[PDB]
Amino acid sequence: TQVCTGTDMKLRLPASPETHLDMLRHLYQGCQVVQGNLELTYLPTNASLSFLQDIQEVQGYVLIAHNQVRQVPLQRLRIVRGTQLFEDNYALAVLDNGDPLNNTTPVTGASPGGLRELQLRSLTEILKGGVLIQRNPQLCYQDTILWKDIFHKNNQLALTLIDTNRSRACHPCSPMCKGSRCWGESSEDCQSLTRTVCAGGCARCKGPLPTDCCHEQCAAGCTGPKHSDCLACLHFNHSGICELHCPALVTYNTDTFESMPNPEGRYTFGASCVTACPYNYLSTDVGSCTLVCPLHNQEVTAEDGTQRCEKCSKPCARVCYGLGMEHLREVRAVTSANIQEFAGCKKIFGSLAFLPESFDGDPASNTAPLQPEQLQVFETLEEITGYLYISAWPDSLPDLSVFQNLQVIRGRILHNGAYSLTLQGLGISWLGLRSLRELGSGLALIHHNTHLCFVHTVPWDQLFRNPHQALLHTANRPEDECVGEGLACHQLCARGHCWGPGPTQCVNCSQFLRGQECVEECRVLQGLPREYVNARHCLPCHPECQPQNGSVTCFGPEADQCVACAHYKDPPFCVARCPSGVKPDLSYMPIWKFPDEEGACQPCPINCTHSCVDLDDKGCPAEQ
Amino acid sequence: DIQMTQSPSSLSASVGDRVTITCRASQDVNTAVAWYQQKPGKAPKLLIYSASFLYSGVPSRFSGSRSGTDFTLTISSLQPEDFATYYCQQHYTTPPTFGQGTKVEIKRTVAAPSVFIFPPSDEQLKSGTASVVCLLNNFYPREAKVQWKVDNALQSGNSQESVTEQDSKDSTYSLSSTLTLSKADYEKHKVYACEVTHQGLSSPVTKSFNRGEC
Amino acid sequence: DIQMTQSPSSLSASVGDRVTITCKASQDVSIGVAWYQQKPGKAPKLLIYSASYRYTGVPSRFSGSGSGTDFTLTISSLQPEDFATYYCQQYYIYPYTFGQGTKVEIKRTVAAPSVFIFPPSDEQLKSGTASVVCLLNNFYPREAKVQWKVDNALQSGNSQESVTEQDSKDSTYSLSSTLTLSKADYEKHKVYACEVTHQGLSSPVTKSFNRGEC
Amino acid sequence: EVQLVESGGGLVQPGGSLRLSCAASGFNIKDTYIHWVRQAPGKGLEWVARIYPTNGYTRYADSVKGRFTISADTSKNTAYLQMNSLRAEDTAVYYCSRWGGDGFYAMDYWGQGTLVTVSSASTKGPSVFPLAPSSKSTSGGTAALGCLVKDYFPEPVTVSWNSGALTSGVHTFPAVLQSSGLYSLSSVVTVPSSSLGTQTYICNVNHKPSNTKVDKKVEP
Amino acid sequence: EVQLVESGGGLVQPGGSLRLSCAASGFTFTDYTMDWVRQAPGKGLEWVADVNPNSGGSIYNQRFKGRFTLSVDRSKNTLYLQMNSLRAEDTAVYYCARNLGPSFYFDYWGQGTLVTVSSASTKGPSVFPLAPSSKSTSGGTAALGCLVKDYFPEPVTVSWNSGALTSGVHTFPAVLQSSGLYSLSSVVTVPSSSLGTQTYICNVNHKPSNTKVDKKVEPKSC
Ligand SMILES: *[C@@H]1O[C@H](CO)[C@@H](O[C@@H]2O[C@H](CO)[C@@H](O[C@@H]3O[C@H](CO)[C@@H](O)[C@H](O)[C@@H]3O)[C@H](O)[C@H]2NC(C)=O)[C@H](O)[C@H]1NC(C)=O
Ligand SMILES: *[C@@H]1O[C@H](CO)[C@@H](O[C@@H]2O[C@H](CO)[C@@H](O[C@@H]3O[C@H](CO)[C@@H](O)[C@H](O)[C@@H]3O)[C@H](O)[C@H]2NC(C)=O)[C@H](O)[C@H]1NC(C)=O
Ligand SMILES: *[C@@H]1O[C@H](CO)[C@@H](O)[C@H](O)[C@H]1NC(C)=O
Ligand SMILES: *[C@@H]1O[C@H](CO)[C@@H](O)[C@H](O)[C@H]1NC(C)=O
Ligand SMILES: *[C@@H]1O[C@H](CO)[C@@H](O)[C@H](O)[C@H]1NC(C)=O
Repeated sequence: TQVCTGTDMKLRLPASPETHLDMLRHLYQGCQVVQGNLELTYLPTNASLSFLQDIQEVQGYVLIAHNQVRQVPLQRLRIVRGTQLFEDNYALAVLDNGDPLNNTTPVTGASPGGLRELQLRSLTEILKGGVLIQRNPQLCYQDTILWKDIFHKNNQLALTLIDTNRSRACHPCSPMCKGSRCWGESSEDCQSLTRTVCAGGCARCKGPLPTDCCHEQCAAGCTGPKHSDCLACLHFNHSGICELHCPALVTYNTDTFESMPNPEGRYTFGASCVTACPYNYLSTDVGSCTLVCPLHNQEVTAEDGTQRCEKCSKPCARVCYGLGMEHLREVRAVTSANIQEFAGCKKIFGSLAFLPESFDGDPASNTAPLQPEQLQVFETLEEITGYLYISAWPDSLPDLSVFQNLQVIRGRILHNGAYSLTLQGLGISWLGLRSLRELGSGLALIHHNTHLCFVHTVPWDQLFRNPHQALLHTANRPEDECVGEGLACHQLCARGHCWGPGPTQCVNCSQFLRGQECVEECRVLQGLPREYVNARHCLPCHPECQPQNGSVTCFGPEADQCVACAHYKDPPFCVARCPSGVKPDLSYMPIWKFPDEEGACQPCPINCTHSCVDLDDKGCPAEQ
Repeated sequence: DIQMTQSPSSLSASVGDRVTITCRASQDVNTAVAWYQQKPGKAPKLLIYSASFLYSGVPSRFSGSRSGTDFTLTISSLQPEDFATYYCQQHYTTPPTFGQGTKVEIKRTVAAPSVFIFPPSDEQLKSGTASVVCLLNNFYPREAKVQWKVDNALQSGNSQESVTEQDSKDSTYSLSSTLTLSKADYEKHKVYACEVTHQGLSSPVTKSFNRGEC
Repeated sequence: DIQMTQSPSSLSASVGDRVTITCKASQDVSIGVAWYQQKPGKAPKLLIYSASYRYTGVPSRFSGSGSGTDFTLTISSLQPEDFATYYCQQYYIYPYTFGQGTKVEIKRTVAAPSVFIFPPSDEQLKSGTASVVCLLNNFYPREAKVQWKVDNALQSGNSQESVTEQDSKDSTYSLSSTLTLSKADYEKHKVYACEVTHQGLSSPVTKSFNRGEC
Repeated sequence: EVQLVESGGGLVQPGGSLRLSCAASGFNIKDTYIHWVRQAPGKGLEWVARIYPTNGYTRYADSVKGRFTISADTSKNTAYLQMNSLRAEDTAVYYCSRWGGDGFYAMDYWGQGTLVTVSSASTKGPSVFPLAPSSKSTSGGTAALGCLVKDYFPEPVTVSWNSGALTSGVHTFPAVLQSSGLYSLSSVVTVPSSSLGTQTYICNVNHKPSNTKVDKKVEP
Repeated sequence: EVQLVESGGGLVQPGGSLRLSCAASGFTFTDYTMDWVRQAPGKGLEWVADVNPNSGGSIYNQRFKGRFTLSVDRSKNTLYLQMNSLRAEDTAVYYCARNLGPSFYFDYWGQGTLVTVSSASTKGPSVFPLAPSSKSTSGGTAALGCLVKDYFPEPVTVSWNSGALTSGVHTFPAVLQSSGLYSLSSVVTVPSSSLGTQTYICNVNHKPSNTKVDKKVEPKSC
């Protein structure tokens, strides 16, 4: 896919270096349009950074901090849309990219830690925010840059905070450069001006000729003067055309505005017009893919299986909110207070964060650590939207066995804009999530678990959706001792897929099941009870079916399907005792029914309307 | 599966006659046989259950007897209301099985029907196609031919007929004959007739009328 | 153009009682009613949608009902916070029109008006205009209508009536009426009066103007 | 009292789907059975499916198996039969049926039955023609009049005379398929000779599939 | 917290042109078609128009079909009602509202902007006296007032003795005169004994004209 989603962490430290690097690689491998932000921090020396060569547009902001690599290749980047800004003031931040200036005495011929020189030969557009560059003890040429060309005319916030201190005598701009404002020493690094050398009123142009004026809806530079020739569409890119709005998906007559479907209708995703919304987003009637349905609109399962927001006539159902969704918005975790709202919550909206305080208490709030026998709230849960944070579990529980019916987790809300799961600070040994069969979006982290196996065996690929998803191993209990001790699946578990020890958890198994365990075989003729097979399930025969091995005892659930009743026949049913018959529909038992010689639960020939005390030897009420 | 083969579906009898209906199961059925009565255009209702016990509200004339796989529903004295289709349903296995129904008509006196002729109305004429209706009612037996005469000629291949079910009181039937003619050819002639020939008719009876004269 | 009407125009009622507001639509709408409450001078607040279900957070002191071509809002325990205008809107067909309004005011004593009259001030006479002012302070209810009598007859088009809102403490209805005339119009007659058709004082009262003394 | 209400009957097209609902009034469905049974026209009855609503056990006949489906709700206290992939043969009067709870398994309380017609034919409003008493269609002191209802589909068409208040000498007729695929009935009545001229007669034809309700007067 | 700050409302000539801007905040802008609903002075609500941000389409009442336009700037979360081809019956408060479901019942509303249309320039108010007499009043109560006349732009503030007599004083709402000039009264009831000595001053302040006028309403030979 050419569209990815960027992280959201600002200045927070990495969870792990050897995990952070792979996270960056998986998020930006082949991506061309970066929805969300773009963050590069604490990059070690000799960083690859090759995956960044093909990024062309950033929809959030660009952040670079605390780096020791001497060059970050971002040539093909063209436009930064500044939807959400860093510190609400900046869209391109580059700071602290050098040595801490403490000791770190370089050896002879050693390049000091710090970005040597910015190299961005195509970045010629910023639609909002400013520039923040400071504390770079090895940066060169940052001052000889005409930043008002890069900024957009609508971007009145042309505020730049630029620093010039350096510890190295920078080489002068090469003579081939014009205006002496060069990104670097090489001849091709001279800045290209597209806003100070254009015609009268031309926002962008190819060069200093009045016929070089761009179309009114391009972004930065143009190959031609037609809206299909923009280097980047300013507002919307419909099928290789730069337009102001995606075409409407409903046609209205000018007299009644009655809705008629329009085949050329397009939904809006970012700055693009898509015929059908992506997998995880929700299509609303107003024509935009989103994540949370508007008010009085509820998720409905579609015929083609998709999910879409539909209007409620009656009040919409009592959706059981989680955390951070509607009114438990800033609530961090689940105490013993909010947990009571989670009774009978088959579907939950929003996250479920679990800080250690939940199982370590808070004296100020008078909240004890939540009981390991307080988790019965989460038993009938079947769907969660958003992430599921975990940083505390009871020792009495050897795993996360609580969620036995959670089927779907969708990454509509990711922890840092990247993570849909997390398993850090835990002491658990496995998961036991036997029903989780879909993981909508976002990387799943399982971090700092010293007692945890069953991460090299879980079926990953069958849960993910996009190629951008990945799972990251860090500080996990070693797989070598996991295998040596034997914390893997068992034979019935198909393809070696499982979640924890014991034959209970298998995503699939060859043979049948009796409710929660993959079985070796059903019990049709041989077995303590008698079971018939149905969808590879061993449903137990009715008790009244006389167990007759060598013959099919029962042909289904009800009593009628017994081969031959053990005790008596009340046709068409098998009974242990031929029950006393009844005259009316409204309950009344005059007996009036006795078993026959072969068990045919015959009615009593005698009739006693007065309820004769005398009783026949067969049990019938004998007439007085 | 178990099959119920019933006695022949023609049991024309007069009132008071002892009438027997025979039901034979393909295999053994024990006594799990219920006789239901259903007049056409209504719902069946349990009338005798378990092959021996009369149900509440059922007159004592109805009775049931069992012998082997042969079940006999017996009516000691026939009644006009005792005309329906009767089914000896069994429930000895999972899918209950019914019979083909014993259409018990009523042996009555040979009834000569009443006859009527219906021309298209003025509005019906303005509709664009004329329908001539030859109507009979209350004829015993059912068998009765009807023919259409246009200028005293045979009219077959276009006339269509329908018959009512046996009356619950008269124990007779009623027939309608529709002759549909486009007004392009309906104006070729002036007098239309229909003739009826019934076993209760000494001679065929015809009714005719000269079209267009009100 | 569904002319969605409401009644009664005014609904005066004290605290803690039961009152009803009727909304009747021009045509038939299955369930398309949205009841709005508006304070005197601020944005409307949604109250009811689908004619029965209360909007989120709305007090349960009242809830509407109805369907088709009849809807109703019934107050169970009126409170001082619920003295405001109300409307209904049909969101079913083009072009989604609103109601017209029905106020709710606290009932109290039936106090008579305190009526005063004024002559035009000479500062206006030298300014080439004329204005005659009538004041009626501290009377209940708003039903009191003012008849501006000029000599033995009356006119129209020059009388502008300005009524304050429901007062805070006394909760009466002060009111003024202004009669605008040209400068020369003033020197045409002398008898200017304002009578009140009010259920306060038993008979309408005429107030005298101070001409010579002032 | 024990009453069963069946709803959902009406015209359907081949390959379509329909749903029938049996609601039970006067007794609790929690302790009995439910059998849906077809009535094929001109044929004997036929058993279709059984469901036990307390635990919702279902067993189907071999012929209709796979296509039909059944369910029930105890809280709403009713049963539903959803029929899919209908064929031409399933033209039938469907019946809902009960059982005696225990020790009694005769279908004591039946439904009323509803028509289902699958013919891939359009719906045409009935055309009414008042057949008035003429000078050549009388019988002594008994005068026969009526109303000819023509070209309606699918059957039936409920004809009422004086809203069904008077039933003397009433003889409705079965609908007969014409060459055009449209049925026609002739609601004929007989009245005393003196009866006419003092109380005119009205025929009310209702064809629900076309939703056509026509009142007409028959007078000299 | 959902909030729709309306702005751009100001005086505009008949048959004029204006661009109201409804800056939304507190909700995802591109998920709710927004509406413009005008409440005229002393009238029930109307319904002007609605707009869907993604398509940019507009649906309005027929009466304004050839005169009003709707534009969306999703970059700034704004919403521009381009009002054009004005008329006298256009003065209203333009509540910018949000559709709950795209089914034309609204929940969140703006404060509104009193778009006033008239060819009447800003004007200084006129103050006139309403002094009583020994016979103009009843009992121990006395009524005396000041009348503010022929001022166009709202509002005008009236005070008694610089606010020292806030007791039984009635100031009726302004009345629209023949032109856009307005007028209102401000009377007060006082004990009858105070008429002999207590001084009564009426202060009228008009900020749009920045004119403060004090008047004496004591009975002059009355
Ligand atoms: C870039 O320049 C130096 C580091 O290379 C940073 O400090 C600047 O240089 C000296 C050291 O603080 C300051 O001059 C001295 O200031 C003290 C203040 O009391 C004064 O007493 C001395 O006589 C001498 O003048 C200089 O002012 C200072 N620059 C600023 C702007 O404060 C500097 O912060 C680095 N970063 C920049 C300039 O952004
Ligand atoms: C606007 O949207 C259109 C699609 O609706 C984008 O067109 C696509 O752009 C990509 C990027 O250049 C093209 O991929 C390229 O293909 C060439 C030839 O196979 C290859 O050499 C490159 O390495 C790259 O993979 C893609 O073919 C093209 N699709 C089309 C034209 O149908 C367009 O880039 C978007 N932006 C603009 C400003 O038009
Ligand atoms: C990074 O690369 C340079 C030259 O390419 C090399 O001298 C240096 O040792 C590398 N860094 C490390 C940590 O090896
Ligand atoms: C298990 O896998 C086999 C083939 O690997 C497949 O045929 C079967 O349907 C699967 N069962 C389930 C329950 O996924
Ligand atoms: C079935 O098993 C039982 C014991 O469970 C045994 O007594 C019997 O002989 C077996 N065979 C038959 C036909 O019942």
